[PDB]
Amino acid sequence: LKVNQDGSQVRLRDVAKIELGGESYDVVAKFNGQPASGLGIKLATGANAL
Amino acid sequence: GADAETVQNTVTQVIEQNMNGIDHLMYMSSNGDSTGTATITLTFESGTDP
Repeated sequence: LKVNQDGSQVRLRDVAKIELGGESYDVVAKFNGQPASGLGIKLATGANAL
Repeated sequence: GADAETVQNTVTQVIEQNMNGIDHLMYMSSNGDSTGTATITLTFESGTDP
């Protein structure tokens, strides 16, 4: 990010906390109190639902 | 400026995943060139209105 006057360098880790996380934390889904995530399936046109 | 491996993972796989489910789809094929071009060819059942 920046190079100091003394010659030291400022890395991103020095000013921030980098880690993998979700895109959005607005929605928290739980199934029976356990963390969960679901995917919804829509039927194709003219397809036997069963 | 994307290699063949990058193209397959980044564009072709994403596009193909959504393309599944279109009406009267017979089969799909794809190719990712070293030039970065990705070509998804969708062949539909005969008699389908193009």
